[PDB]
Amino acid sequence: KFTGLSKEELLKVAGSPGWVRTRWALLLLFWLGWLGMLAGAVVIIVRAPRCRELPAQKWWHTGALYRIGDLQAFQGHGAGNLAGLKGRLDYLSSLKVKGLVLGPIHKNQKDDVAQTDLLQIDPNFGSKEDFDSLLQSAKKKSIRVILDLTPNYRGENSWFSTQVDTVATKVKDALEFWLQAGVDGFQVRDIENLKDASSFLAEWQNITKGFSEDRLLIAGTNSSDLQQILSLLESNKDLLLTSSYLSDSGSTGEHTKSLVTQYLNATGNRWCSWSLSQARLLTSFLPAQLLRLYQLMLFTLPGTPVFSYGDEIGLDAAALPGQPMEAPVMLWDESSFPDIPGAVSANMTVKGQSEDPGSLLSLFRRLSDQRSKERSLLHGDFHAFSAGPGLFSYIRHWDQNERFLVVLNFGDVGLSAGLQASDLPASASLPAKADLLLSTQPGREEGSPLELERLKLEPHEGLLLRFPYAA
Amino acid sequence: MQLKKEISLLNGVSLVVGNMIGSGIFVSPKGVLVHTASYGMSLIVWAIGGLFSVVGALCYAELGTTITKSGASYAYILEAFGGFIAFIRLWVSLLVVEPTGQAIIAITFANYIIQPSFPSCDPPYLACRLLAAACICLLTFVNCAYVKWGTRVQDTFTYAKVVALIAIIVMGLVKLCQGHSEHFQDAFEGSSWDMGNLSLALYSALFSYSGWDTLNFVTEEIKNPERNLPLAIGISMPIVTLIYILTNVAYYTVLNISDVLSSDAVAVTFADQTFGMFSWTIPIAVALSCFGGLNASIFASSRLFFVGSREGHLPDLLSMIHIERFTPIPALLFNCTMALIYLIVEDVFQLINYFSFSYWFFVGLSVVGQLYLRWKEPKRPRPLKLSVFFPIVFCICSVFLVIVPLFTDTINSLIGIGIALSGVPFYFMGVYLPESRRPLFIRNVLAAITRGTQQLCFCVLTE
Ligand SMILES: CC(C)C[C@H](N)C(=O)O
Repeated sequence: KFTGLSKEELLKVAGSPGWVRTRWALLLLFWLGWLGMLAGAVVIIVRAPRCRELPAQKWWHTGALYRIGDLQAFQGHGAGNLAGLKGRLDYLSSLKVKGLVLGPIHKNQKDDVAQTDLLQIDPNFGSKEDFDSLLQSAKKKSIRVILDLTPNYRGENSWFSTQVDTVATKVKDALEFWLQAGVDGFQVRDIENLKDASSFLAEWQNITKGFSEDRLLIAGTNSSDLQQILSLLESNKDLLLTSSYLSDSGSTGEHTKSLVTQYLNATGNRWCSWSLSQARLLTSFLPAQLLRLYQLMLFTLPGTPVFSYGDEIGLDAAALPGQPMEAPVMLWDESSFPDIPGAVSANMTVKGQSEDPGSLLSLFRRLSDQRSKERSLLHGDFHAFSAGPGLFSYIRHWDQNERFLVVLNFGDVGLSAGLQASDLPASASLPAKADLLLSTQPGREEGSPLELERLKLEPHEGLLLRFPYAA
Repeated sequence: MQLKKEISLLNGVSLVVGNMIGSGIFVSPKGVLVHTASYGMSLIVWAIGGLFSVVGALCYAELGTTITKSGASYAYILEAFGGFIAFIRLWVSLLVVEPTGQAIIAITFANYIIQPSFPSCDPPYLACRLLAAACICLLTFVNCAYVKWGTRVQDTFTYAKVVALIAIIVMGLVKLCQGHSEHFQDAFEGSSWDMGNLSLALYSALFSYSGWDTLNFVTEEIKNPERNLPLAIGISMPIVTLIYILTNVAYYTVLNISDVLSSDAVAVTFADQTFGMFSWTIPIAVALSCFGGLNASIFASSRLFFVGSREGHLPDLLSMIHIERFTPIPALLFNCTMALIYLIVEDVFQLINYFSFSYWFFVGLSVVGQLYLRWKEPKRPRPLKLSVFFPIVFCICSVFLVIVPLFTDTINSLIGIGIALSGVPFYFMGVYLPESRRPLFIRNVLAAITRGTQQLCFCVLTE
């Protein structure tokens, strides 16, 4: 019923000094409080830690690489065919490959050193025009192609000779030729068999860096002693060297740990390459119940994981008969191999494994994605702490993004996964509870928060416990 | 003590544009692209969404010039489909639709003003909430002082955001003419022509144009609404469609799909790529865009609550006006207070899922109310009358847009209906029940505090 105050009446009641003083005071107080809120905001910002710089990566520092022995044995066809890859580029992208290593597509006849020229492509594989078309299609999907420059891939040695190095001059001018063609790097193998190596490596590295900043050279040797490696990695440090250093059958949990940590301590945590061998597949040394172990290991160490073709399905050249083990055939479908039908099963192809969530190729795709998108895995720091008898475990933490933790057992026995470090840095303080992403063998669920003290570990189990940023 | 009809055409163009183009184009233009897997098909779905929203905007021009009352979905629903229904609309937009919009725009402004100092990491939390609260307080003051101040702020910051988008478009199209034409060679390849993907493309390109009726909330203040309202909507639709499509062409030209689909703020990545230095101009441009959007939202919400209380659904008090200034001071203070409460909730960015079914339900209900009024009383004086084509196609489209978020994500839309319906007790027990029957204590204290705040704020209700 009050109907508030009339306009004129209001003007009459508003004459009291109390109300005008209250109005002036409230305006003063509002402005004071707003300025104090700004001051608090700016103070809190200044009392906040500036955070680290991006290490300005290249392309290959991201994701994986993908080797290819023979192009004809790839698609499952007897006709080498760059056009045939047009239907495989997709597949490579399905495996989310950050790079590629074509086989040696140059002409190679026999031990003749002059007749083998690296400037023309073998007609059985294609021509120049479809080659450049492959380059353009790859660049449209961001798959940069490295060309294999080992001269004699149809002989005992790659150089046609252990001693003579005019093939090195052939390498030099082939560099500029194919770089004007559009290749994104080069790779040579059998380095232990080439004499006066370090000089050639230095010169090729220098000219390759002179052409651009993002052109890469990869050397490959079958050495197994840390001393030869360290001697080869003395002059230039952009050299990515693939060796047989990690290939250990026993590979006890404290054996792999020792090997990896010594390899890293020898170089002060620089960049490197992680692969078991130069041209052999993973299964050439391991049983079938450890492939997931290694495929989880090599996708998390600080380096570029080099894979040979066929290891995203667990292809084994010992179960499939009637084929040279160095050049198997990819089992696209059950009929991709025409000879001896029925020998192929559903778990041995790509289609039968695409929809299986607990398959092997699904593990590959998940791991490749998590390694090609998360910063803590791209350039993060590496720290491995001691654990149980036969365990390998480390952490990946960059600055403030989602940390990553892996638990790895190189044992056929079940162990209690006790994680006792007491040496982790302040920004990498291990919490008591973290989530989970996936495991090698089934038995648990994703998204479930697990407490990080009483972890049960079955034989051959790998975990991806993830804990976010904190103090 | 009338509300000055100061609103101008220009000022109207500025409200519609500067409220449409927010951060829906700067930091998340990857709604169409992800469900389309190609480039050309994404541009095409952009254009189609633009066409459908243009038709909707002409439908609202027709309504707004037929009724000529503020509220813009509440006056029409009321005059056409009732006051309880009108009260459901007012209750949902009082409780969850407006305060969350303003809180989130202020928070994003805060996020993007200090980003150049924290480029890779996460900026702190206390500082973000403090800058958001400071922004809301400043704008509610600027708008409680005068109305020409609100319009000068709107003009300035719409000019700023549009000139920044022109910078992006011209630099993109100067890249596309440097001979590259690189990503645009084998377009359309790999598209997903499934129905279950074109539907989601259309839905995500129809959420990108929401806000095409922020000029109807102030119809009672425009100079002469019969000429300045439809001309303002017709002049502010194609500008926004063209800028959206051209900016998308710029993005797709400079970057590729592998990161545009995985980038957290596409404009910032673009700036890091092309502008060698000056990678800090685009974050500040996003901050200005957010500030302007927040100002227009404060404008519209204050006027809506004003009308609501003028109808009796709210306290009798929010219908006041300042004596010497003619600005709805209590309404603006109420809106500011609600937004400054909702800033206190951690992780508000979820609440934009609880009303994505309500909002389009109400827009579609207003359109079908236009159809009902076209049938029932066809002899009102209509200054411009459109063919029933446009209400037809847009009521169809509204059926589509309410049917998408019910099939999927049903529990969220259901709890939304729960919130929206949580207001009927107040109606049935205090509003629909007539005067002089309510308990006298509540009326006494209401009038007492009414006189208190009235004398405190110098406001007598409309003459
Ligand atoms: C509702 C508006 C503030 C949002 C704006 N129309 C956008 O496209 O993001």
